[PDB]
Amino acid sequence: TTTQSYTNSFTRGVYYPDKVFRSS
Amino acid sequence: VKNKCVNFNFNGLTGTGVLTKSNKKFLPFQQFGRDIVDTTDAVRDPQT
Ligand SMILES: *[C@@H]1O[C@H](CO)[C@@H](O)[C@H](O)[C@H]1NC(C)=O
Repeated sequence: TTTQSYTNSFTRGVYYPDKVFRSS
Repeated sequence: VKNKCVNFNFNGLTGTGVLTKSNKKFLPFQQFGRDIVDTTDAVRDPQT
């Protein structure tokens, strides 16, 4: 079986939107 | 040809300017370069 508990994600789940190098 | 103004057509990105080696840290998926002004700054060589 499985459970369906709820938690918080905080600052998480950010990916590079595209493939362009960027700095500063 | 580096260190010489030259029209480039890198993978369909037409332009002109001076190319050279860089010490950038391009991640493996990275392909292009830009600045806060959104202009193509660095292009990874397809064949090197
Ligand atoms: C391009 O192809 C040539 C001949 O197959 C090979 O010698 C060279 O390493 C290749 N370059 C890349 C970046 O795959």
